[PDB]
Amino acid sequence: SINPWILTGFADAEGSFLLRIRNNNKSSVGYSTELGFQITLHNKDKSILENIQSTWKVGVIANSGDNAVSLKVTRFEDLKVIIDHFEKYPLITQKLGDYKLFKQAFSVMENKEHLKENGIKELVRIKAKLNWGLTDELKKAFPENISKERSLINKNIPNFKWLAGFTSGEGNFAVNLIKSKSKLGVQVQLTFRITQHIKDKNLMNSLITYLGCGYIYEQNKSEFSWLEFRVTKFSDINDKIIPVFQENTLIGVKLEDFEDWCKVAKLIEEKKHLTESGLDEIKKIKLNMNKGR
DNA sequence: GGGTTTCCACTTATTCATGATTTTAG
DNA sequence: CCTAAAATCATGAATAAGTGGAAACC
Ligand SMILES: [Ca+2]
Ligand SMILES: [Ca+2]
Ligand SMILES: [Ca+2]
Ligand SMILES: [Ca+2]
Ligand SMILES: [Ca+2]
Ligand SMILES: [Ca+2]
Ligand SMILES: [Ca+2]
Ligand SMILES: [Ca+2]
Repeated sequence: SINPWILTGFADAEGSFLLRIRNNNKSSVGYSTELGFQITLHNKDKSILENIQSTWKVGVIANSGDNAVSLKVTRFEDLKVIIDHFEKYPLITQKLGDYKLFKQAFSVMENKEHLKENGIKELVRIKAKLNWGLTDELKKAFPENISKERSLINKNIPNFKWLAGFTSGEGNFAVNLIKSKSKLGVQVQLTFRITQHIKDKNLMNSLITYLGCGYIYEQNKSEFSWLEFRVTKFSDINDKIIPVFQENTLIGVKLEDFEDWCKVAKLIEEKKHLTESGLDEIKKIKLNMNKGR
């Protein structure tokens, strides 16, 4: 049964809130609604979704395309369990803003106001601020006054369990083999990396101070920008990053990556990475990790 | 019921994870 | 020389979010 703060950190990484406002000829107001929370993962991490479903006793699990599986929670009574969790263990990325809109929509629907014109109008004003906002259709049907503005979230990491859940979503453990003018000709470097859209720069920057190490890099692709928190200094990896996740367990197959990674850190601690046999073992491990991803 | 809810198959854009080479520090 | 640390450059798909259709009641 997943620790609740690990669960929240994982939801910050992998969850999404949904609000559907659909044309419906059989609905009294011309529209039907659906509200919910979902996580979509690669099929290999299905057991996480089964563990969440069992931990919360809500949601349905289905294939999502050919390589992924989703846990989707939209049964209205199930949504109270979502609210109860995130009231006690609140999200800390910009997704908390989407949670706040989700709660506002939930309140409209709890009052059955979504079955009247004005409740539909209120849900449209809510949806305009949520995720990608109103569709063209909805913007057509509701050209009224609809601001897309909402407040920025600016929160710090609450604890290391949140961090373990978030890293189980967004983190990467890698062995970097660097062509080198070394005696062996290859430098072994361990890297820990977490990637996130630039909208959560404050949270990412706080990783530096929270963990006591690492750097932030920015990267572009056309208009699309993201940040990466990175650690490669071995003493920081060995004395700060590895202990954190030894005491705050990762979930999903990334746990296996972390375990292999630690095997290499052990070799480096003993200076075995400077030996031909140590280097060859490290190569085997890296091949095992990289193979499966 | 029949208006509403909930589920299930499936799609899409892009934010992730991932992979590598080059350079600098010491 | 030698090794560690940091910087730069890259890319495909798991995500992050969403859509079409309809069974299933209450
Ligand atoms: Ca994410
Ligand atoms: Ca159920
Ligand atoms: Ca992930
Ligand atoms: Ca993710
Ligand atoms: Ca691979
Ligand atoms: Ca599109
Ligand atoms: Ca890698
Ligand atoms: Ca996902």
